[PDB]
Amino acid sequence: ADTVTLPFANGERPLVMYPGKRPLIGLTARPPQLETPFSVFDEGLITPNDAFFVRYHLAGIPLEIDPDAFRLEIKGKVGTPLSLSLQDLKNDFPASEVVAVNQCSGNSRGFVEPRVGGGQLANGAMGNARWRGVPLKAVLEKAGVQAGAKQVTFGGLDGPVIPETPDFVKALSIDHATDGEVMLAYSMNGADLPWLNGYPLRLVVPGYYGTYWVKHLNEITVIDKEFDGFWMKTAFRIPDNACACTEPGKAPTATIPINRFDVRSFITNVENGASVKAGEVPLRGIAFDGGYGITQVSVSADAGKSWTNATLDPGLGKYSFRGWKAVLPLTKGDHVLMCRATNARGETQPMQATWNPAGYMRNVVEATRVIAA
Amino acid sequence: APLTYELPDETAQLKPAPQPGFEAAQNNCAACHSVDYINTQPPGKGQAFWDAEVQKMIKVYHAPVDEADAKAIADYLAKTY
Ligand code: HEC
Ligand code: MSS
Repeated sequence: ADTVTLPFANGERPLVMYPGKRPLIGLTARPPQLETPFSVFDEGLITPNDAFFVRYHLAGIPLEIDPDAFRLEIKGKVGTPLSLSLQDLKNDFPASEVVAVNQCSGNSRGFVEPRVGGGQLANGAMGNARWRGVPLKAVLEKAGVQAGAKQVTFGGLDGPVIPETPDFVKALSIDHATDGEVMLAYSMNGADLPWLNGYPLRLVVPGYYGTYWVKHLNEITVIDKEFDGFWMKTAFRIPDNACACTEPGKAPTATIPINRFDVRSFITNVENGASVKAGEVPLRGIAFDGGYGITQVSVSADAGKSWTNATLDPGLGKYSFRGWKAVLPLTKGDHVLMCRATNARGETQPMQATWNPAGYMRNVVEATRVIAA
Repeated sequence: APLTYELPDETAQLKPAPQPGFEAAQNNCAACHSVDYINTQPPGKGQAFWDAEVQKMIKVYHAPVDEADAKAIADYLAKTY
């Protein structure tokens, strides 16, 4: 019954209700792809489980799982292959926790100009949660990684409807996989993983785009070569340059797999055409990056002619959303508000949006017109 | 017992049109995924975009769609969406 319209062409979407979820923006049904209403991001720094976005590639998602029977298999170039129950993971290994943003490669694709094919998302394919589980490092150490290992592949319970369609399998470098931060998450915000967020176990890859965060994770293979599965070799490629970008309409000459997040920020308490009271106007929002730390968030009320430094909220960790607040004097009339974040290694946001064929990695300085009266 | 998850009923449908590619699309394009994938693509993208989408389904994802149907479908899509 209920619909919303996202602020780009062909933006109409159903509001849809899934078990364990509040109403969310329905993108596709088979498999489910659900985007989070932008308003949620102003409700607090941690995205609630019932609001968290959902993205899947293949229709054959699991719809019945016996948690007692579930096993995580660790195999390949390891001294001792492992078959681990959820009880084993919880009891036999120390637990780690991290507050980390998960964000889709193509979050904000709907705003890319010229428009490109793929998932037509507004900014709601991101969320921040407190993940708990076992560092992958500990499980791989138990198995015993062999010298010459180069990569680790990750596969889950989901599958293609037609077996010829490539299986969803991702890979990380061995040094990345064993870094101690890559996590086998069994808990999200103090609860078992919501079904569509990968019950009962998923990979969490802090500071990397969501494609690596394999859900319903049951198969881990240590390999002595580069993995050339479709979803690494062909999908999720970005231009192999600093801007990860090309001239509108042009293919890159060389590509690499998508990897770390770029710096993003948003004003969360106002939206286009919002009314504010002329005078001191309180603004707030979020910012995040690939895990280097947000150094500053600057705010403008004159379309970037001048900037005021926001006060950063106390942090929840380097991979988390970082809240910020600013109070700006707005004269009566229209004002174009902008926020721009920089991190501890000098990464920032461009004033003008760039482009790539897949519409990945958007991070342009966000503009929001408000009316002061 | 195991745990289970209940998905709501699928309701996504293609936009009707008199072109024969409408029925071909109904018969070939819902087998792997819901048709909301098509309904939500950017609007008025034109012939080359839809030609590429259809070809990708066939060559990359192995949609069992013959040459005549592939053209009817691409043509229907470029005219309708
Ligand atoms: C199984 C062999 C498929 C059939 C039959 C068709 N398509 Fe498909 N499609 C398939 C996959 C694995 C995906 C990616 C899904 C994901 O979430 O990543 C898609 C996606 C699309 C899209 C979205 C745009 C894109 O990613 O290219 C569109 C617009 C689309 N498919 C259209 C489409 C049409 C027109 C088909 C009949 C000719 C069709 N699909 C059939 C796999 C399969
Ligand atoms: N198994 C699996 N996993 C998985 C998948 C699929 O499909 N499957 N997807 C991806 C992606 S792609 Mo793009 O880059 S983002 C993303 C993510 C999401 O998450 P959530 O759903 O939970 O939100 O997931 C991840 N994981």
